[PDB]
Amino acid sequence: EIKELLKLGDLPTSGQIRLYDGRTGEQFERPVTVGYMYMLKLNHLVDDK
DNA sequence: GGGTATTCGCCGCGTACCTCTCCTAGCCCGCAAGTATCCTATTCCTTGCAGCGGT
Repeated sequence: EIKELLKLGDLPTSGQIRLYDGRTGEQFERPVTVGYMYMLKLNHLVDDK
């Protein structure tokens, strides 16, 4: 069902797309994985240490 | 006495850092505050003794 939902949108079903480096501007081979992840900022700051 | 087994009691169990809270109990005696009470006046009445005109 993840594959089906992905294909509902026009995204590549494999889950991995092809990026481009920022500095050089040339392509990464080996298509990489990109998505959306939920992240939290834990209560261990640097300025309290 | 003596070689042995069984029990008793002491010794020991990682490093560094960050955050928070809490730290004696009970009696006693001076003492401030607040209060109910006691003495202090005024107005009426009916006595008891000293002056006092009068003769």
